[PDB]
Amino acid sequence: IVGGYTCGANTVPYQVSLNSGYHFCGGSLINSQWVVSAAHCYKSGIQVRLGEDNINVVEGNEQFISASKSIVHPSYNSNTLNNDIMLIKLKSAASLNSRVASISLPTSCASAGTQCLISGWGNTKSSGTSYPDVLKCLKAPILSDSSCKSAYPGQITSNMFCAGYLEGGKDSCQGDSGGPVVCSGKLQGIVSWGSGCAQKNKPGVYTKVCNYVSWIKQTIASN
Ligand SMILES: [Ca+2]
Ligand SMILES: [Mg+2]
Repeated sequence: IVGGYTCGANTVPYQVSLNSGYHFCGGSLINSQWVVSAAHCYKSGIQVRLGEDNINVVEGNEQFISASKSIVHPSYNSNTLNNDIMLIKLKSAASLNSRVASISLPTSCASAGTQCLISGWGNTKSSGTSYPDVLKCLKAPILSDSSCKSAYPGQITSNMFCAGYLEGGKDSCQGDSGGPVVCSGKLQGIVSWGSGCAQKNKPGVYTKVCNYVSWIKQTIASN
């Protein structure tokens, strides 16, 4: 996350870190047995780490549970990143408490202008590499589809929305992929892609979760 702030330990209780010997993506807990992340974060051998703040220090509120199965969207396209969403089932149900909580799925899509909270352990430099150990947060508004499409001509589908600052300076970055974009108490986006990080006129692009609620509900109830 570039131009963000330190969230504070466990203030984003639904934030998950996907680990395959090291943190490689973020995710969101939707209920005790399931996590949603980005399909491009797919890997075999994932351990889900809940209740984290510093990912290099066991501070006492973590739960490390292995994934029993992963389901990438039936229409995910790795070339355009369209339908960039995946579901991960935990081998054991997590114990929800103050530090580990699930996030609600949206009943409707959010409007441009709505402020959201984006979080993750990704790079914090637009030009450079600095990986933080504690969770960083960023408040950013959803941008109009028109400013999103002018930034990325012929690359935005109805399953994506842009959030950020066209002036640049604040944005999600690598290591933040798969993490949450929460607006008004609902999970509305998933950190998907962008052009560099925090560049001018290059906002981040997010998977638009409101278009996948029936698929999520159906899939988790049948697995
Ligand atoms: Ca830790
Ligand atoms: Mg993240």
